Amino acid sequence: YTQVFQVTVSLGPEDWRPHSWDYGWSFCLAWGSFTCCMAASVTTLNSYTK
Amino acid sequence: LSNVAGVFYILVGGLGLAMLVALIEFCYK
Repeated sequence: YTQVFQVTVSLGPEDWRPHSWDYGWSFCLAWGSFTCCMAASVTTLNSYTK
Repeated sequence: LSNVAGVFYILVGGLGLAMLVALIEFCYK
C-alpha cells in the first residue's frame, strides 16, 4: 500500500496531489505492531525451550 | 523504494518454505 501510495503520487492523483506525503500517523504506529508481534514471540518460544 | 518491494516475494515465498519443511519433520517426529 506504500507501493500503492508512491506510484499514485507519481500519477499525481487526479486532482489531489499533495506537497505532503507525511506518512501515517497510526501507520507509523502500525509499524510498532510488527515488533510487538516479534517481542510477543521471543518470550513464548523462551517458554518452549524448557 | 519501488526496486526493493518486488524482492519481498522471494522472501515471503521462502517463509512459506520454512513451515512446510518443518511440518514434514513433525511427520518425521
